[PDB]
Amino acid sequence: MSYNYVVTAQKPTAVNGCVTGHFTSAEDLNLLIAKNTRLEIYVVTAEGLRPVKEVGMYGKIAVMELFRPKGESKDLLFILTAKYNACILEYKQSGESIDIITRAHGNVQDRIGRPSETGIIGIIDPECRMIGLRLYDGLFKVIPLDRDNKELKAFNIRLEELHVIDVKFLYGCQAPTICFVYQDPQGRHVKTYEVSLREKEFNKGPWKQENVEAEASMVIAVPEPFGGAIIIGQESITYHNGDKYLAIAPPIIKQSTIVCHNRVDPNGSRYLLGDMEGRLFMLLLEKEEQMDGTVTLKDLRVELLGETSIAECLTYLDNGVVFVGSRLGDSQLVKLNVDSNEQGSYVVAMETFTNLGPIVDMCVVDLERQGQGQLVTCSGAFKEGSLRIIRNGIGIHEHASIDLPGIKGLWPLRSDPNRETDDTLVLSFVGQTRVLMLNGEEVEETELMGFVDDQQTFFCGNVAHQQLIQITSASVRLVSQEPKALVSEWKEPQAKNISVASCNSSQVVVAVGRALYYLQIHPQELRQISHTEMEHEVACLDITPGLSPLCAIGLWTDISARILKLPSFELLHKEMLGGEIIPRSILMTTFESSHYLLCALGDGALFYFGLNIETGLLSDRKKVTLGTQPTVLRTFRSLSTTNVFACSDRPTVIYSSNHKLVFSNVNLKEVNYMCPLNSDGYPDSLALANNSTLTIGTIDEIQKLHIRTVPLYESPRKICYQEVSQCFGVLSSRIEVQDTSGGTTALRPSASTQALSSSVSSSKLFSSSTAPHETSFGEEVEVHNLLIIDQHTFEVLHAHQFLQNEYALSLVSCKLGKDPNTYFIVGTAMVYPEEAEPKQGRIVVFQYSDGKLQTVAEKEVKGAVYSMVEFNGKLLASINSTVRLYEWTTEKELRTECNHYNNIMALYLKTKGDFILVGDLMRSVLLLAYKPMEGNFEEIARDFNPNWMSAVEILDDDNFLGAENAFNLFVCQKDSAATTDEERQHLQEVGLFHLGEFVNVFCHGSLVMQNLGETSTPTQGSVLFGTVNGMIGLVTSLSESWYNLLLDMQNRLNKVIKSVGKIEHSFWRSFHTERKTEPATGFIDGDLIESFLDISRPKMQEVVANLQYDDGSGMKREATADDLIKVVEELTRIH
Amino acid sequence: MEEFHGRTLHDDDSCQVIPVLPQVMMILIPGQTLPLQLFHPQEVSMVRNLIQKDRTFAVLAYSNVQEREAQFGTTAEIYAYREEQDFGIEIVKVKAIGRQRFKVLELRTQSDGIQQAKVQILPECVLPSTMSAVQLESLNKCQIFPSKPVSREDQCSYKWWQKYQKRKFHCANLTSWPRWLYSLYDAETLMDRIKKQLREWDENLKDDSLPSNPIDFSYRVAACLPIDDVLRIQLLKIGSAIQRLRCELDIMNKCTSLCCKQCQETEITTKNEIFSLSETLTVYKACNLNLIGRPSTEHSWFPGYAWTVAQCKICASHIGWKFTATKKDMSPQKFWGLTRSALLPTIPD
Ligand SMILES: [Zn+2]
Repeated sequence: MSYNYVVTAQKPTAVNGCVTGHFTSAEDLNLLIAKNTRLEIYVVTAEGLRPVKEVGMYGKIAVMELFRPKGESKDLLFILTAKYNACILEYKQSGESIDIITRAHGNVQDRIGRPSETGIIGIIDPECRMIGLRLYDGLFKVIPLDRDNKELKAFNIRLEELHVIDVKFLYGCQAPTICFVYQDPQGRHVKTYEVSLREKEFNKGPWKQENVEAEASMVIAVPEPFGGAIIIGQESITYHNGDKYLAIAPPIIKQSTIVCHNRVDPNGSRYLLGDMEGRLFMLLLEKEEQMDGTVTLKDLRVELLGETSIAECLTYLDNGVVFVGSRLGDSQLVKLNVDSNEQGSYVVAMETFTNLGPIVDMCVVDLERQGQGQLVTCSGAFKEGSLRIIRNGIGIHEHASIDLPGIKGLWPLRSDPNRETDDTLVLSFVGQTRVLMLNGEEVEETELMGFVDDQQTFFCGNVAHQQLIQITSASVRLVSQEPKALVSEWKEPQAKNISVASCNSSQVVVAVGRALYYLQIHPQELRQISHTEMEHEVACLDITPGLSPLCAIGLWTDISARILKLPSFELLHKEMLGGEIIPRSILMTTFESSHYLLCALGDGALFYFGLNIETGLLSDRKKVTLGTQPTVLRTFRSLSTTNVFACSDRPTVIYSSNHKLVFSNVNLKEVNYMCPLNSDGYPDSLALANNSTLTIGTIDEIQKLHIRTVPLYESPRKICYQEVSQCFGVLSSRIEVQDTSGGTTALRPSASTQALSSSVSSSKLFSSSTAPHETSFGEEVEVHNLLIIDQHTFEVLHAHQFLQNEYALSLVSCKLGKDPNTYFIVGTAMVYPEEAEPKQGRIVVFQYSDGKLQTVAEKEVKGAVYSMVEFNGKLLASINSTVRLYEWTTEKELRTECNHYNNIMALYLKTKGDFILVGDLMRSVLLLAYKPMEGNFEEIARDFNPNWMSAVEILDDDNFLGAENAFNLFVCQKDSAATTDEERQHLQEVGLFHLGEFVNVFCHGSLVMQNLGETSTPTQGSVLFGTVNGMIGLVTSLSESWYNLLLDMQNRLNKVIKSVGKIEHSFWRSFHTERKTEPATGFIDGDLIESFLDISRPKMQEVVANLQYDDGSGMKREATADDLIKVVEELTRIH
Repeated sequence: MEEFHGRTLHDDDSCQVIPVLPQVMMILIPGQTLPLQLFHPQEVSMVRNLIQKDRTFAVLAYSNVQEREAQFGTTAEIYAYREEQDFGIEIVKVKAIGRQRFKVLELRTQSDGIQQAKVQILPECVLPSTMSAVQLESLNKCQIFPSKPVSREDQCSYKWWQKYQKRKFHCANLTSWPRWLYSLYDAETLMDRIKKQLREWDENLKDDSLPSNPIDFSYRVAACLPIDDVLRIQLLKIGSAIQRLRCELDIMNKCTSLCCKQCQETEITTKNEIFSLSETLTVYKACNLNLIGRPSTEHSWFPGYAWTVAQCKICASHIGWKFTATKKDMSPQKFWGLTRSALLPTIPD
């Protein structure tokens, strides 16, 4: 009854665990990454990381460790979903079909038991005899590993020590022995148990218990020959081996707590340690005591390799290359060239993978195209906090502009000594041909000696062997290169008109009637050595070599594509291009990572095909609607390698990563013809000619999404776009250590202390107060700011620093009342640690004019201003629990108008028109309405349900979407048609989902060119949203019939598509809460529905047995297996 | 008394029908014992039948006593009951303990005399840690705490709780809200807030006088604090431990007016007037109090403050002492150190 459709427009980017081993093969060194529902498998190489396969699994990954049981060559993979969907995967490839088969699978959840506060822990016996799991406190779950254990039957083992911090298996033991540290009222101890599968219970450990630091955190097992375990805390690193005990208390690790570790040497002689704030120690083990052959330690020295990104999971590749993952920074590849020591730091960055997460807030901005929005997310945190700009498609930076009467063809011309620089541009009208020679920016037309004046030119190229050819409708005219005069002319034997012509370096073939003529270009001459007749008229042809192994021609009267040897009439193969229309153009190049051949039909489709080097023809049947008009394909040198420009109604640069092809739509309204432009004044340009005018310029990239980064070195909180001043406004928070003499010292030079005009707030309206607990030396204090950033240069123009012990929460940029200026309005909130609930707050109103941030008005409120919005020029702020509506007086001073007191904390404010939506963390969603006549608030509906709500958004006057606890989504709809007051006063719950990602903010708009061309709308909205991990989804409404059809198709897909780990889709998307779980309703999985185009045609055939995809008249239950594809393609266009 | 060892735990969201004793008319929060003695033969027979069947009773707290209509109630289980025939009248004394909250869907009067009502047992939903959703995989091991140091020597306990809030809510930097906000939704922090704020009104040792389970602690503090009946019903409406604790904080901060302990009406001071110049609460001003004796400054706890006895005007019982300045140029001139035990407090109305 909700009919929404949630789709992912960006894969999650936060890394939450990485591991290395031999997975894809018995000799490769693989790197596996959970990012986070997506497993990325790489192959380590001397140059970097080579991706192999992407795989989406129906679950959040929380355990990932490789093991090699006896007999197997390549290591398996054990994955434990956050929903407790265990599996044991295994890489399997047969030539091309790379598949992740599931050797065993099952569910390890228990009916009763509170999940441990320390979270899931998964460890594996070094001998690969069993797998340990600590899912619930005081219950150690063991999964035996055997060839006949397909259901993963696990038996619990009772643990007396409830509070277990970290547990790992030890090396060099007969029976599998575990070693863990547990918290008890006495302190923190370390205990060892011997696990026996026959008894199904623990036994006496190898060495008895001991005592460690009060804040010992993690256990790191040391392998043979050393044996034993090492326990590292906040102060010291202790090594235990029974009767052998080493303790070291270095003064380097005092600053921060070690959180993640790694091993580098196979024998454990060295280790990596990365602390919280983002520096990388390295633990070294001294094996200098070979007392009786066995190796024993003597020292436990520690070193420091410098600073990197904020580490969350290290991993060591070969030849001293470390992949420093990060849940909130940027994943890095640092080289441990420890023998260089350039400035005391040992690491040197090599790569930096983009990571949008965490996202705290965003907005939609019309930046360049004025028709498509762009997303500005406040990514990062701590010392990585930065702005990101997201846009759809590539862009071309124009260098020159010129207008022509509807150009219908263009081609570079060179009339100078060979220097790879083009000085002339040859245009082509419907019948006229203007040869414009412009060394600089000239527009005059000067026909060449061999160039005709008006002949409707079909080709204009630069031939080899010192020639310059210009083929027109009448005949091909050859002009010498150095003489620059017409020296040859080979008219058609029948003196007829040539329809299709192709120009190569040394060969030229034109189409005369239904026959094909081939002419070979000689020094200052042309000779024809081939002639043939085709069954039907040739719609188009293209021969791309010296000697072309084969040439392709499309049958206009047969709508079929065929290839044949270029210097003869020897056909090779043929295929039918659907029969809809004659092909418009055909081309073959290495744009699609292989020597593929592409043919474009007159209906706007583009059937991809794959050719070979000598002689090879395939089908590769795939009809993707690149446009709604005939498309001309041309390849430009200024690309990654070559790429292909598929000029059409929506021009797209046809890309293919390494084996899968996706059309990356360009940010242009329409393009009719294009050609590469290599000019001395504008190198690597691309002369694009539309139906109106022409222009040239270079392309940006070939990526689907471009993510510009603006580092700030400080965590941003909120953001807004002020249109009038054409600048942003963003808060921040920089951590500064308390000074010994009284004051604060900046930790690092950030973007708040490096602004142009940096002021400091001095309006001590609220002052005095109490702070008896003086901030001791070494304490951390947060200092807030308000940065002003220009849109098209991204440099902090102003940095207004707020008062001491003042916290800024809200931020809005809007005009108020009848005032014509636009003001920044920031609602801050005073705080001291002694008091829990803030009592004093400010509502300051800035105005950025002439490069200086000047305060306009000030207002003090007894409370904390949490969120603020705008009503028709009236500012609404929610102080503590109340809701206050302000009026902007003519004298520039806020004035309260009406109050409404709630028993909940008015913390989330989202509004449209008159309805006011209020909520809080406990998901106490509430509604209000503002009647202008009374000028007082009224309550329309309420909904209270205990749950950790995250964010809320208005989809319409009826639907109230919002995330909540356990990564879910929900939709609340008010029944305005209810008969009684009570029924209409309650918010019904209609939609439920398990997104699996913690949403942070919701914003209207879409990153698609919605400028015009609204040929109706299946989807009726777009609501972007970011998450902590990094994905940017899109929730859009749908019609009833469309929702029912998509639900039927989704239920049919689940019986066909094989999920990795065999996790049922209905179980993955089920609305999951710690206390209850019910199936998801009212939502359509965008990822699964759009996967309908990836499965092969036969699978689609079984999927579409019934009974829809047509209008109500008849309903065409057969659906023809193609009608649903048109439905899916429409749904893909929204993002 | 006939002891009972069984425990009753009805299924959540499962409708149950049981008669309600007409004698009970007050709000009984779960966990608070409400002994009652019934002399009516019909009531005694009904109690005996209930004890034989399931030892369960329903106490429907009517919103209006005259209307006798209850939209909410609590289910109680008899722990120990004694049937003593005193003076020829069947008298049964039972000390019962509350079991769970219930919502009265409909109330009907049985022919025998009792009232039969079908009530669905509302569930007690426990939320997980507010930071568990966005918790980091690396930082789980740091959640476990280095014991719980506590002592009167630590006094303020400022540094420990600052470390607690700073590192427990470390992951709050990834979410749009700051750590000091989630501290308002944390069970332990709220429990400390009640425990510290209660000790301002009594000298009970918070270590053992109150439970540690958030639900049990919330019920105990809700029963203990002085409050009217309508706000008791309002608290009973709340079904979440965190929400109930927040409501208790909201109510508690509105008790700005103190009063004589066994006197009710005579207000003695306002919370805003507490002048912590330098145990016993110090109030700058006072009202409805009369001085007693003479300023015998001998062995004065506050140097320069000649102390004189003070008492409630309406009772003449001692409520504190008036610390009069021993010098002309001494400030404050007069500080009233009212006794902590002697105060209610109460709402400002
Ligand atoms: Zn009194």
